[PDB]
Amino acid sequence: PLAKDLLHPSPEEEKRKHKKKRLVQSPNSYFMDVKCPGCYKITTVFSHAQTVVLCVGCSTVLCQPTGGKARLTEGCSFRRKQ
Amino acid sequence: GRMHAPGKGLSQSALPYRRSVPTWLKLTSDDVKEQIYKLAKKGLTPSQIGVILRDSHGVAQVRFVTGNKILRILKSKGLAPDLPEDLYHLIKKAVAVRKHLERNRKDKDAKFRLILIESRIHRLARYYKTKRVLPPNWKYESSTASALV
Amino acid sequence: GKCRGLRTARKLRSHRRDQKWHDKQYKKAHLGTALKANPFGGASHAKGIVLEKVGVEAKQPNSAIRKCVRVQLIKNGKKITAFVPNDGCLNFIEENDEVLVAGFGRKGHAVGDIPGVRFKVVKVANVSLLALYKGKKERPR
Amino acid sequence: VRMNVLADALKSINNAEKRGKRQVLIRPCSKVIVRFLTVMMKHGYIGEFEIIDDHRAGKIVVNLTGRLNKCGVISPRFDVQLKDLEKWQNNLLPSRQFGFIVLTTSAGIMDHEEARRKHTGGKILGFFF
RNA sequence: ACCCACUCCCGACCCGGGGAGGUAGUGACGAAAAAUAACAAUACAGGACUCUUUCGAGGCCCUGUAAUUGGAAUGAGUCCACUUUAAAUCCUUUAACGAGGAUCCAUUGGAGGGCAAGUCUGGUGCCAGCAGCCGCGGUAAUUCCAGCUCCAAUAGCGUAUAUUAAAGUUGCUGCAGUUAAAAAGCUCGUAGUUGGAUCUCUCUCGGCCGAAGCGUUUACUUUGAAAAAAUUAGAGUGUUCAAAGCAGGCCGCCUGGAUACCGCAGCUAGGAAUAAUGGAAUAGGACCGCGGUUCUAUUUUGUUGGUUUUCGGAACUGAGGCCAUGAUUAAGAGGGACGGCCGGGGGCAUUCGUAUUGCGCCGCUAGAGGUGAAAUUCUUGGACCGGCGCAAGACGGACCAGAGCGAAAGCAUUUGCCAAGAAUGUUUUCAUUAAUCAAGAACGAAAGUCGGAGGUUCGAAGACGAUCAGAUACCGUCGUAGUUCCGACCAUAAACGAUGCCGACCGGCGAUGCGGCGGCGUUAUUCCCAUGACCCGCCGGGCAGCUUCCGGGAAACCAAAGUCUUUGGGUUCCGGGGGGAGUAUGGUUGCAAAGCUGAAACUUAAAGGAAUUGACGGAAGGGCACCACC
Ligand SMILES: [Mg+2]
Ligand SMILES: [Mg+2]
Ligand SMILES: [Mg+2]
Ligand SMILES: [Mg+2]
Ligand SMILES: [Mg+2]
Ligand SMILES: [Mg+2]
Ligand SMILES: [Mg+2]
Ligand SMILES: [Mg+2]
Ligand SMILES: [Mg+2]
Ligand SMILES: [Mg+2]
Ligand SMILES: [Mg+2]
Ligand SMILES: [Mg+2]
Ligand SMILES: [Mg+2]
Ligand SMILES: [Mg+2]
Ligand SMILES: [Mg+2]
Ligand SMILES: [Mg+2]
Ligand SMILES: [Mg+2]
Ligand SMILES: [Mg+2]
Ligand SMILES: [Mg+2]
Ligand SMILES: [Mg+2]
Ligand SMILES: [Mg+2]
Ligand SMILES: [Mg+2]
Ligand SMILES: [Mg+2]
Ligand SMILES: [Mg+2]
Ligand SMILES: [Mg+2]
Ligand SMILES: [Mg+2]
Ligand SMILES: [Mg+2]
Ligand SMILES: [Mg+2]
Ligand SMILES: [Mg+2]
Ligand SMILES: [Mg+2]
Ligand SMILES: [Mg+2]
Ligand SMILES: [Mg+2]
Ligand SMILES: [Mg+2]
Ligand SMILES: [Mg+2]
Ligand SMILES: [Mg+2]
Ligand SMILES: [Mg+2]
Ligand SMILES: [Mg+2]
Ligand SMILES: [Mg+2]
Ligand SMILES: [Mg+2]
Ligand SMILES: [Mg+2]
Ligand SMILES: [Mg+2]
Ligand SMILES: [Mg+2]
Ligand SMILES: [Mg+2]
Ligand SMILES: [Mg+2]
Ligand SMILES: [Mg+2]
Ligand SMILES: [Mg+2]
Ligand SMILES: [Mg+2]
Repeated sequence: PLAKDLLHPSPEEEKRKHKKKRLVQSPNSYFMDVKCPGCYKITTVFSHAQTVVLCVGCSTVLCQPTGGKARLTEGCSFRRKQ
Repeated sequence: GRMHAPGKGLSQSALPYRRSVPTWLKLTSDDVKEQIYKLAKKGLTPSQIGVILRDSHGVAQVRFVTGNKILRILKSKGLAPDLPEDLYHLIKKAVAVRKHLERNRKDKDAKFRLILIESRIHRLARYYKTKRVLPPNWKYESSTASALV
Repeated sequence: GKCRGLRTARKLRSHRRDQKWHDKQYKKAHLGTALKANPFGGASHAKGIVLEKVGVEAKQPNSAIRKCVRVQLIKNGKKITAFVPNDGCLNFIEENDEVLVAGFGRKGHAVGDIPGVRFKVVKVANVSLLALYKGKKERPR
Repeated sequence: VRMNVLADALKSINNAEKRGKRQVLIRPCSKVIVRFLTVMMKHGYIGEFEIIDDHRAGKIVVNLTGRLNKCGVISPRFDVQLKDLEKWQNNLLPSRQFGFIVLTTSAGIMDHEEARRKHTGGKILGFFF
């Protein structure tokens, strides 16, 4: 305590903190590139998706809504964007 | 804290610092606008439009891409709700609780919650009157509440 | 807490006067019942006619007989018990004689031993009790 | 709800100084807050501070030197004329040798001595010593 | 009472009149000045100062019994004369007289504390009395009645009453509400109060200025003007000083009769931080030019005359160009969406569980019940007990926790339906929509009141039996209203965290409930990802707990009851010594019971809160003794 630099927070404890309580608020979510097991072409998906994302180029269900992060279908791969 | 509940929760979205469109986003402002228009024709409120665009089409903030908010976009072209969506949802909730109450006369929690919902409706309606969104003679009536929704 | 805004003057003033009514002295002075009930009628002194000499028991911790007189005020006819201060001074007072009475010292409240007595005799037959007590003047005939 | 952000900032810095901490973070920030912190700067009571630009409202990280006894706000922001300034500083300041009353006049935000020099009254904001 | 002499007024008026006014009289309302002695010599209690060795000396300086001396100085009085004045009086000026107890004699209140000054003497003896308060007095009274002495103010000083300060005990500055008096039972809600970031003067007229607008309007701040005198502050000025007055000063002159202040509102001109308010989002936009539509004032023009245009002015306007054409941010503010959950939250229906009571049958039966002991009470017209069934109502044990839910009262068998809800998640949406709340509303334990239905258990009242000196009680038997459901009233609780709500900051630690985010490794499984059950952390909102020299507090204690004389984040209610009294009265609500609002007379020096020692206890633990026991 006492002499603790609030100007230069450490990255680990900055991620440790709540998203709204950081020096500058940074959301915890991200955008994923989801690849279906059979379809050759990728889809952009929100991590905390609240809707049943359907394959635009097929009938496969890509993710299911949950309390927090959306659950990807088994086999459907994903890569973090940016 | 909550307006009508004792709870004091801290749960909301945290928009990022960067207001620039991400490079991977290949959608143009016009494409986003047409997607918004057809989603509105499907019968969705601006909230649902934003959720669908964020979930499936990979746009973070429509205002961030098109330089303009969703409701303004809908009102600009013409197809916008007669009364604001939050007021509409409040009226719908009040109608539902009233319908439940008229048959369950013994329910006293429902009466209390209904009064809370009416207070919220009145506050919102008075605010919208002061901003000229609603006509000054617009008033909430239980008899015509179901008609409005 | 109290209101502190720039436009709260009326609230502060109204609250202050309403709460002022809860003060014992302020209510006594401004309600008007105390002045009506006061036998002197707000005067410092009064004049009365001696009705009878009476002896009042002192309060319990000390035993004594306080020599007082029943007087009838001229200005309103109210009857009062007044204390005759010094010793032998009761012998200076007769029946049906003019007496000038003052307060006892605490604003209509009983003083010391004597119970329910708030007046003391100052003059008897237009001559001061102190002058009679000290032999400076004698009782008129 | 939160009103008068200046009061919250001054309370935060006062509590941090009572606790002996070397830096304090204040949020939300404001131009009134920055001007008050700068008049506290020029008299050596606070030290260097830095503004963090969150796109909603900035934060201020304030370095603290142990020279600050009290800093507070006066609400409501009463209008002060030149005649009554003496009474105000007699009430608020601990001495005539040190301490400052801060006020907004049309000339800006400044301590009572500068307001006397410029012959301008205004509205009282707070005090520090 | 005297007078129009002064200040002024009236009249026809230089002339008359004026109880206006002036002058005296009374006058301790109150304010200013100011006597009641000073000195010298002695003699000393004497003292300091001084040398000496103690005396002494030290005769320098001071004080006092000085009923010791001594002359000096005076005005209080008496009183000529002036002076004063309209006439006088007073004061001032001056003759004469006028002081040793200088008797030419200071009083009013006190002497335990508060509060300055006698536990000296005599008298009284809880009497008389004193004493604002605490108290003093019952035979040695520091308190009464007196003598002596002493002290406070002093030509004044006591007393009663109003009022101010003391009173931060009305609190704007600046008080309090856990336990001392105090936060509404809970929530909603109009008015009120308060409210998050954000935005760095010119075109025309007249002689470069003077003019004109208008920059949205202000509030605020500074200036200027206008604002009776007296009073207040204050400059000058020796009234002999002073309170006063506005006078006065120099050898005819010289010089005053200032200045400040005067809320608020109303005028005035600068400043533009702060704080409100507006300016384009049906473009009911700005600027340039255009074009139109209409009406109209005058140019025409030595003149006349003639004359409709032109020009000028407007309103109504339609196409254009141009604006970088016009929307700040999305609050660790707030609504509203959306997702997976979660919970004794609520309503309707349904279902189950024993138990209790009663009934039918069967068995053996003489007791069974109750209590400290009994009795009242049911019993061979089978009581109690055991077994098999039936019914009626009530209630949901153990699981059940310093766990959960609800605004609070309150909420626990299964299942279904119905509408709700917090938290968490969120790069959704609106965009200030908010906080607290007179008026006005919803809910509100139990008891109680009107109707129905039902009435198992328990049970106010009541009838008995016990106990007791007595028992209208505590214990026991029976038992009405009630207890249960529905529909209307009632709106009160120690409705309690005896602690308003919203927001910020200020220490640690381990748990726990819900949601989300990670991570080895065990389990359902036997293999697949799962998803559940554990385990190790993180975040957020909760019920709490321990700890701490955060800091507070009278302390108990409180991480809020902290961030308070270093006193101001917003806002509601509400207290002001104890009783009378939540009483009387009026109003209002209610069928009623009662609820809400709510005094005064009068009485009283304490009542009260925390904490410390003892004493006590029919509270719990130990220990000891043949004046205990074994
Ligand atoms: Mg609210
Ligand atoms: Mg005359
Ligand atoms: Mg005359
Ligand atoms: Mg007269
Ligand atoms: Mg005379
Ligand atoms: Mg007098
Ligand atoms: Mg005097
Ligand atoms: Mg004389
Ligand atoms: Mg004396
Ligand atoms: Mg004496
Ligand atoms: Mg005394
Ligand atoms: Mg003394
Ligand atoms: Mg006295
Ligand atoms: Mg005494
Ligand atoms: Mg007073
Ligand atoms: Mg004071
Ligand atoms: Mg007090
Ligand atoms: Mg209390
Ligand atoms: Mg409460
Ligand atoms: Mg309101
Ligand atoms: Mg603001
Ligand atoms: Mg004046
Ligand atoms: Mg003067
Ligand atoms: Mg003015
Ligand atoms: Mg937001
Ligand atoms: Mg027998
Ligand atoms: Mg049986
Ligand atoms: Mg059970
Ligand atoms: Mg009310
Ligand atoms: Mg009700
Ligand atoms: Mg009830
Ligand atoms: Mg009942
Ligand atoms: Mg009934
Ligand atoms: Mg019974
Ligand atoms: Mg009896
Ligand atoms: Mg009984
Ligand atoms: Mg009550
Ligand atoms: Mg209470
Ligand atoms: Mg969990
Ligand atoms: Mg995990
Ligand atoms: Mg937790
Ligand atoms: Mg305070
Ligand atoms: Mg309240
Ligand atoms: Mg009282
Ligand atoms: Mg009545
Ligand atoms: Mg009331
Ligand atoms: Mg105690």
